Amino acid sequence: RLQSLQTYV
Amino acid sequence: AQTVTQSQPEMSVQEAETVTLSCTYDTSESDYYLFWYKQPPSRQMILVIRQEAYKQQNATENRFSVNFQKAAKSFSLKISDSQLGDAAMYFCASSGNTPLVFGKGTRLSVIPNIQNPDPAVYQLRDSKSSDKSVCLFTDFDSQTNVSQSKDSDVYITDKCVLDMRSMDFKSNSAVAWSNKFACANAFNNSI
Amino acid sequence: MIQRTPKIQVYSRHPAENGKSNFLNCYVSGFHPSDIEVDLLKNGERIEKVEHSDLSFSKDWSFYLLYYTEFTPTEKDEYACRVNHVTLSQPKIVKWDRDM
Amino acid sequence: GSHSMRYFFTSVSRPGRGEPRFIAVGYVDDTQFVRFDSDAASQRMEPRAPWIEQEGPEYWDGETRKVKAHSQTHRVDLGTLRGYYNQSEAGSHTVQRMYGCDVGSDWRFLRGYHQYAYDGKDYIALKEDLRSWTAADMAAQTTKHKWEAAHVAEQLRAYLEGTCVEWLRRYLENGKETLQRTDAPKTHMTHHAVSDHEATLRCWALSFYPAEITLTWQRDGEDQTQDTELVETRPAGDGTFQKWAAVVVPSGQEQRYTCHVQHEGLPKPLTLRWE
Amino acid sequence: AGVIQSPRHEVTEMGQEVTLRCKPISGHNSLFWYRQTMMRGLELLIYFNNNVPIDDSGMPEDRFSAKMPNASFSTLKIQPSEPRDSAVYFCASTWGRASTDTQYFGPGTRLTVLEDLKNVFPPEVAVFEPSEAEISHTQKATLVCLATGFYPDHVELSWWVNGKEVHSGVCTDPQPLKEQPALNDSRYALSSRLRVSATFWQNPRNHFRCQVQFYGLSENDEWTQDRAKPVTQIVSAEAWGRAD
Repeated sequence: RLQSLQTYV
Repeated sequence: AQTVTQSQPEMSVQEAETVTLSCTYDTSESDYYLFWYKQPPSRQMILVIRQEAYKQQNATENRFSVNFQKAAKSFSLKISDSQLGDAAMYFCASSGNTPLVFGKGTRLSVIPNIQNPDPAVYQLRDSKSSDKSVCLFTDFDSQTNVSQSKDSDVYITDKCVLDMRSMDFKSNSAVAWSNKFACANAFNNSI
Repeated sequence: MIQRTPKIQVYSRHPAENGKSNFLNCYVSGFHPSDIEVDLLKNGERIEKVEHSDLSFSKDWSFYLLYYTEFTPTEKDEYACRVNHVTLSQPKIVKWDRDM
Repeated sequence: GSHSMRYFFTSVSRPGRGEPRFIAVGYVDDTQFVRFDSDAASQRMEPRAPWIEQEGPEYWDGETRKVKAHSQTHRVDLGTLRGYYNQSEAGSHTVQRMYGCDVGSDWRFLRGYHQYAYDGKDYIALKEDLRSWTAADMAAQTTKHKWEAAHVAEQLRAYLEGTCVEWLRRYLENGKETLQRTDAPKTHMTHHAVSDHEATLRCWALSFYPAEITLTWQRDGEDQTQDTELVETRPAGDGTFQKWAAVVVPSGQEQRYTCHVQHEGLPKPLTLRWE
Repeated sequence: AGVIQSPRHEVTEMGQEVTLRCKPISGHNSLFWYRQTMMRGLELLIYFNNNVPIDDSGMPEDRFSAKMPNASFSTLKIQPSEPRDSAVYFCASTWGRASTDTQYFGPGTRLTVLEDLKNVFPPEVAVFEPSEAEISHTQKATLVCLATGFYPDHVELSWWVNGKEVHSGVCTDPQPLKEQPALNDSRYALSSRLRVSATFWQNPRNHFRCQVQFYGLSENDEWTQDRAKPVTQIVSAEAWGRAD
């Protein structure tokens, strides 16, 4: 199950 | 897979009393954020509370506290010493696959506590013409229900609480008007 | 930019039995960037129905892939793997060897 | 045994030939179980193991929603990083991300990790404590400050210590027959005369799981790396692995040499000789 | 210095084109589009990070589109407009470092798509001076402003004392009412009270203006009815203080 959080560099 | 539930669509609190706005949510994540948003009739959305689901502590913002029960998936908003400015729509929200998902919303109506009821009806006249005129029903306490115009040619608005902030005074008022009608029997049915 | 040459291992899924059906594997690993072209040869011909696995990588961030197809080895059939990658002067061909 | 779940992201820009390709792969131990490929037709998170197929349609809907969004964030990252490094828009560049959780044999949280790479080298990574960041160069310091303001480390930590481990336990039960087995290696030794006088003893290990094995060569009961070839462990293609070791020996000296095999599937380490 | 939305209200005839517009907070790298109805609530339409659409699963099947040409603005375009599209369309921006960044919302753009414009009416406005019986009994003075016979419900009522907009002591109806409640296309009426102290209203130099911003047709809309074109306009009524 993936992490839902989106992170941008 | 990610839903927010606000079951009571209408809530009422007496001025200065405290009110709890319930919210439950559904998620299968352990990293998420919970939010409470407030929407006045201005329609501008503004953030009230933020709860990071990893932080165990119930986030508080002055009068605004939150009852975060991670186990029960509940996130109720407590508003203590409610004020007229708190009358708005409150939206529960959660982070997830969609950055923000909103609940249906609850409309909190704040009942003004009239300190000295003093019901009266007055006649005001137009400032351009002197033929047209309106009737003002004002200063009644909050449990009064104004009634719509069963007279067809007449219009009666609902009650409207205004705040004279620098006199610490608050009043309810409704308005009536007609074509070419007396004010004493204009709110004849409101009783 | 870091550039990493691939390591090529051609082999079979099971011990080779002449006439018995098997799977021919070409395992390219430790390469970077990920652009890579891999074919499986049967006597110099590109076997056309060859599947592959999904791109992953290791701790040094280099990539690895498995290319496999159905084959039935014999004694004189020659199988091989052709690999092309930006780090090579020209396509490297590694012959299949049932002892390896 | 101890277990782990790991996700791998790879985005490759291709200027002038369309949107960047995004590949996402999911792993429990050495078993790949999910996949997403931005060029593939389905545009869905697809199963790559049978035990994951018993997840319902809402699971596959949510994994597809997350991985489709993650493909785009990394598409953005390629452009962001290109600017950080003053790079032309002509070159192909690569973005890589890897995170996951280790559990002990009591199946409770042991270790978490979350690493980012740009162009095959370190960019930014979480430290073992899951609280601070290791920024590789100075461009990564920009991202470090961005992610410290958003409190990103505390959010990854919440996933790794929570959702990551708890779904790894569910996968280990959903596929107990596949994921909890240990397959002891099928070992044999081959002899290949290549010279008039010299020979190769090759020591095989086949069809084992997990991939962790040790093959060492001994001469007269003494360890020897001189004149030995070791190949890196490779997949057979059926969920098992292979590895072999070879040594070059003079003829008539073959039976001085013993091969040794260590694998958790074996009650005792195997010894092999030429016979 | 907030999320700017262009314009506040917008009234369009069906079949026409609609282009909502939004400017994020300067520095913000992420921008979200929402629409609000009271049937479905607040629904995400599309959001962008660095001008790249991250998700558009919430966008309608066929007449909706969105671009973010540069960090400074994004447009949402409906083509062709339909009455079912009537809603408030909100824009929000975040810093764009994580999907949990707090979202900063704009004032919204209320869009109304009518079947035709033949029933659009500007408001008439009148100010009514306080009853002196009220002044004698309460030492307070309630003015009243009536906004009459407008359609659709696209009015913005403000009070203006001596050139400065006043919110304190003001009360405007949350809902209009129908002048002919039997009709669906019936025009609307809206009232508002402003209560000052008696001495303030008794000052002959105090100036009270009731201003009603109405949003109607552009001059690009066509019009062939036997009355003034109901264009976007302001209608005011006023009154001064009275010593006696």
